[PDB]
Amino acid sequence: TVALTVPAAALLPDGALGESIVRGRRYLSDTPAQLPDFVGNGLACRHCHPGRDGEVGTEANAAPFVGVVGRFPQYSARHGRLITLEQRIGDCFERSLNGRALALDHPALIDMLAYMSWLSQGVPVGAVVAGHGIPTLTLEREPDGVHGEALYQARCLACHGADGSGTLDADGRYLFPPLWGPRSFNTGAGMNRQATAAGFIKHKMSLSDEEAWDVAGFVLTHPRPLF
Ligand code: HEC
Ligand code: HEC
Ligand SMILES: O=S([O-])[O-]
Repeated sequence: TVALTVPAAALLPDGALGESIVRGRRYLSDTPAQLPDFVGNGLACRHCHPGRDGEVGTEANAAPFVGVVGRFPQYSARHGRLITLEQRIGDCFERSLNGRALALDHPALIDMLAYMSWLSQGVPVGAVVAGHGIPTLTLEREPDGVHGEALYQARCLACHGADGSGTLDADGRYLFPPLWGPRSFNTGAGMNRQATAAGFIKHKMSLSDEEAWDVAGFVLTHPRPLF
């Protein structure tokens, strides 16, 4: 593997590419507001792909975009064939954002690609970046949603809400995003999978493996949009 490095925003190039990258960052950070025709819920890409200092997709073990462009095209079992990064992003819009895929030459899609390529600068094509993806967490027992509920009330509720509906900021963006219900990810999303949610929760928080497993279980007992 190669190390995860975040390029310096002050070294962004003048011109069309620099401008595109800046637009791309905003599409990823503010998706429902910027692309209402394509987003069906309250989630922005950054809600599962966080980054510090205004960037998106720069956190190890929270599916960073650093180095993602050199890993496509790649096989998808879902599609039964090779897919491009453009297509992967489309699946995210359809599942995680409960919406509609952007046309494969849509300027907003190309701006997102430009941003991801910027984050990937210096990464050799084919190389795997340390911290890529969301590492699954699987336990050898059923998740205990009763324990999970207690854990949720103690550790999660103050941000994500008694009803999982999250907390809106002053401008109507989710400060704390919804975990279930009609504004959350739909059943087709990767986050709807127990081991992926447990893994995400484990790495993005102070929780033991058993606690992340049980609280993920509790979260995923709830309704959400059907895909
Ligand atoms: C949580 C509900 C998510 C939201 C909202 C978005 N994404 Fe996502 N993404 C998510 C998971 C759990 C994964 C799998 C991680 C893994 O281990 O493979 C992904 C993956 C991607 C990828 C592929 C990453 C890789 O191959 O390394 C891309 C390019 C991606 N996601 C893009 C993306 C965009 C652009 C989003 C806003 C439209 C977006 N995702 C939202 C979980 C979630
Ligand atoms: C405020 C201090 C929070 C507490 C406590 C918890 N979460 Fe959270 N979560 C929070 C934010 C701001 C975000 C967006 C990503 C980011 O880090 O910037 C999240 C994201 C999630 C997600 C993915 C997004 C979604 O489904 O909407 C999940 C699945 C999630 N959080 C679960 C979760 C659980 C189970 C918690 C208790 C262990 C928990 N979070 C605490 C803010 C906060
Ligand atoms: O592509 S994910 O949202 O399943």
